[PDB]
Amino acid sequence: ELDPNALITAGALIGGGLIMGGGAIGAGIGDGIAGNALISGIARQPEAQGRLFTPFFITVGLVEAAYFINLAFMALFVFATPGLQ
Amino acid sequence: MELDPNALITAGALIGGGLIMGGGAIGAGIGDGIAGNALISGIARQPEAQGRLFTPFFITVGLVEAAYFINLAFMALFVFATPGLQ
Amino acid sequence: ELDPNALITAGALIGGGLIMGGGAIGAGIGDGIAGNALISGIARQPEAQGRLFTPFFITVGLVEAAYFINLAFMALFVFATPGLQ
Amino acid sequence: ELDPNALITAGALIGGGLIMGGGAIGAGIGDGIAGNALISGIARQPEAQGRLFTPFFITVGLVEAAYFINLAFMALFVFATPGLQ
Amino acid sequence: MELDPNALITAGALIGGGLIMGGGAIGAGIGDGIAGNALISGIARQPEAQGRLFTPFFITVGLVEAAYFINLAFMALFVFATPGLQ
Amino acid sequence: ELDPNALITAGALIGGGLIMGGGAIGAGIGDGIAGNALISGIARQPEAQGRLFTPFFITVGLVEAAYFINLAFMALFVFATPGLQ
Amino acid sequence: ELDPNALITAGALIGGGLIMGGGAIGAGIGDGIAGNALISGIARQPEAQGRLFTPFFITVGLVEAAYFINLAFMALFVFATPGLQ
Amino acid sequence: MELDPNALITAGALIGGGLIMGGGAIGAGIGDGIAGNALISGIARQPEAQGRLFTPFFITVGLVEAAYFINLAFMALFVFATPGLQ
Amino acid sequence: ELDPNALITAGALIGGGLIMGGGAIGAGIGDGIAGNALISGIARQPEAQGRLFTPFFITVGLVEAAYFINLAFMALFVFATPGLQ
Ligand SMILES: CCCCCCCCO[C@@H]1O[C@H](CO)[C@@H](O)[C@H](O)[C@H]1O
Ligand SMILES: CCCCCCCCO[C@@H]1O[C@H](CO)[C@@H](O)[C@H](O)[C@H]1O
Ligand SMILES: CCCCCCCCO[C@@H]1O[C@H](CO)[C@@H](O)[C@H](O)[C@H]1O
Ligand SMILES: CCCCCCCCO[C@@H]1O[C@H](CO)[C@@H](O)[C@H](O)[C@H]1O
Ligand SMILES: CCCCCCCCO[C@@H]1O[C@H](CO)[C@@H](O)[C@H](O)[C@H]1O
Ligand SMILES: CCCCCCCCO[C@@H]1O[C@H](CO)[C@@H](O)[C@H](O)[C@H]1O
Ligand SMILES: CCCCCCCCO[C@@H]1O[C@H](CO)[C@@H](O)[C@H](O)[C@H]1O
Ligand SMILES: CCCCCCCCO[C@@H]1O[C@H](CO)[C@@H](O)[C@H](O)[C@H]1O
Ligand SMILES: CCCCCCCCO[C@@H]1O[C@H](CO)[C@@H](O)[C@H](O)[C@H]1O
Repeated sequence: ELDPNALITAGALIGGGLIMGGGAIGAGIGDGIAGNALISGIARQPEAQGRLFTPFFITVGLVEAAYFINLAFMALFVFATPGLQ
Repeated sequence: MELDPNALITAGALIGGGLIMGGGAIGAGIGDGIAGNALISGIARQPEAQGRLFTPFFITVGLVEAAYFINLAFMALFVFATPGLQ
Repeated sequence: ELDPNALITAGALIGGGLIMGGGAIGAGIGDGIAGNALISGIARQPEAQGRLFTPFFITVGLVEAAYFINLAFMALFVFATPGLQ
Repeated sequence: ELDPNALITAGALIGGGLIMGGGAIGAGIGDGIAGNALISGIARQPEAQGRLFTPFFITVGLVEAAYFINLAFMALFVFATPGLQ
Repeated sequence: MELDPNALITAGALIGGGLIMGGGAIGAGIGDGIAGNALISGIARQPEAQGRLFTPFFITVGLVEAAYFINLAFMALFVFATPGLQ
Repeated sequence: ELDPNALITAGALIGGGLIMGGGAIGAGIGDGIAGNALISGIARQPEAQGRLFTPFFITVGLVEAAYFINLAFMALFVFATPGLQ
Repeated sequence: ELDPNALITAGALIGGGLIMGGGAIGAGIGDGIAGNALISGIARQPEAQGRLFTPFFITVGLVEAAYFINLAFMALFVFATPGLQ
Repeated sequence: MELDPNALITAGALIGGGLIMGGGAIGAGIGDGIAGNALISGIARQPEAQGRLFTPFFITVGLVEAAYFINLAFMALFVFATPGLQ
Repeated sequence: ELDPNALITAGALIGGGLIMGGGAIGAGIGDGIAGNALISGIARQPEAQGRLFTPFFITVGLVEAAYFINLAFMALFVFATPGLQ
């Protein structure tokens, strides 16, 4: 006993998992790489501490936009599954 | 037990759409973090730069985001207008 | 012999595993990259220790947010599976 | 109830998604890494802007060639599926 | 031909547990190698550091290993106490 | 209704997608990393601009060889599928 | 003709493959990155050759611990499969 | 509906061969790009080197390519002589 | 029509492919990263060639150990499949 939505919903959960698994790879590594520059810049140029946070937050904003746009589509896949029967 | 052809096709479409956007976010998050790493370091080294660094930064981010959003458009095709649906 | 929730739960477990596998890739590598800058920065200048831990912990907080938001959605997938019949 | 093209088209969509997911990982990260050198190079020496955009655009052209050759084969897989019955 | 519901659920649990630990080791191996890269370089540059480098090194490795072992705990949940088993 | 080649062909398209998805990850990131050195070298040593292109094209040639050998095997998988029935 | 353990065992081999495939990605890249620092440190500071091996082996030990703990769980999955019927 | 055992085995072989070569090209493309990055930078810094840099470059590329071609040989085994075919 | 070993062998081949795909990612990238330090080190100081090959070959030995231990378990999976019926 199966029904079509069992297979569609399984596909939706696997697809949603790929969306969020990739989002976290991009966000964790992209934010780490941005922070690496912030930390090194402050070590090299202490007086710049305050001004380095502006390009840092621009960068984190871009990185997090990918994470949260992915999250929104994961939510679509698993709560409003396109093609559900 | 009941399946139909579109149950399998739609499951494949969702998995494929998920691969498209999972890979898009890996490329966008890491590419934008690497571009921003250089912006931050460049401003730390040459604070007077700033102005001349944001043009190359925006060109780089534009290229990275183009991959993200072209992928997003094809994810949308896969899941809202699946090619090969029966 | 199968039933619809057997296939849905299998998809939920694979999807939850993708979510946490990607979370740990982003957290382990992003935290390592942040820490690389902290360690290098302190090596270059021992008196900067305090001032470097602040951007380090901001970076780690961002990286860990990805990890734990993913963990929450893994828990949703496997304990309150969206689409279970 | 299934037919052979249902399984073939499912495989084509998964395969097309792998092609484009890998294309974007290579394009986003390769373009980011190229741009990192462009930005750093201009920071070090503002008068080098023109001369650095030339190798940058050569690099981006190579990276984008991978992306768009992959995109063409994704289109082959999902619109003119090889092996469709 | 005989399957039962738990055959499918347990196969999904094992694949999911494998993803959890495969990703955990990718993050732990590369994160710990990157942390150690800085420890090694820092000692090459400032051999008298040593002492002051091991505290940031251990904090970094502790964070990386926390991801590895939290993942391991959920792999164990997935395969020894599978949620949703019938 | 299925037939054996439906499953074989689905496998071939997924395998071909893995081959090209991995090829583009390797090519986009490898070419970006090669170009990063080209751009930085020209920034550091402008007079070397012309001579840096020789090791650059050797490197890109190696990277692209992996991409195109993969492409050839993807073509084999999906147009001349080994094991087709 | 299938039986439940055929599907469980297939899942166990795929899960074991993911465990060891991820372990080798982490170990090969983590050890390479550790060795990069060892080689560069010796190039920069020849007299330090002997003392750099201590932090190097600490680092490799951590990296290999992930590899071999993964190996042990792969062995569990494929030789003492949890949930086997 | 008709399947036979080799349809499933051959589908697994093709997916497995694809993983082998997808991973081979990831390792070869990025490893060769990283090796070449050092060759290019080394020649930028020490143009008179050149000669002494190509031996370590070729040893490194030889190691990277060995992984690529050993993988290729096993992909060929998987898909042209599948172990376990019935 | 199927039999249990058809599904087990399919899982073994996918699992063996994961093992070798991950082995080559770790070996190619880890060896490239080691070699990057060797090449840079010799560029900086040609007389250090001999002394840099020693840590290079230690690093490569570690990286290759991951590759070949994985290769051995791939061979176990596909030639002496654990759980074959
Ligand atoms: C939706 C796309 C948003 C991209 C980020 C843009 C944020 C604003 O970027 C601005 O650009 C200026 C150049 O005129 C810089 O000098 C400023 O520091 C910066 O705030
Ligand atoms: C969630 C994980 C956080 C771990 C925090 C461990 C405590 C680190 O604490 C740090 O110790 C330094 C001395 O080494 C001080 O100079 C810093 O100000 C302090 O933040
Ligand atoms: C879950 C996200 C955790 C990270 C949020 C951290 C926000 C920190 O905010 C920052 O604090 C700095 C302290 O010096 C200031 O210099 C900056 O101006 C300020 O933006
Ligand atoms: C396909 C994406 C290409 C984007 C190109 C954007 C235009 C960049 O144009 C660049 O502007 C520089 C000044 O900032 C000039 O010095 C360079 O010569 C010029 O190429
Ligand atoms: C799709 C591939 C796009 C990249 C192809 C770029 C080929 C550029 O070719 C290069 O042009 C340089 C310009 O200074 C010259 O210095 C080099 O000698 C020449 O090889
Ligand atoms: C199980 C966790 C093991 C983590 C590695 C710890 C190995 C011992 O680490 C020791 O720490 C000292 C600080 O007191 C350093 O000065 C020594 O060089 C080091 O041997
Ligand atoms: C099939 C394997 C091809 C590997 C690339 C080799 C390309 C030729 O490499 C040559 O090696 C010389 C050393 O004698 C270098 O000095 C030259 O710059 C280079 O052209
Ligand atoms: C398993 C792959 C190992 C390849 C080893 C190739 C031989 C490299 O041999 C190296 O040659 C150098 C000169 O270039 C010598 O200075 C080194 O001492 C020597 O180890
Ligand atoms: C399969 C694993 C291969 C790598 C094992 C290499 C062990 C080398 O051992 C090292 O040899 C060095 C030579 O200078 C010494 O300086 C170190 O003290 C010693 O620990």
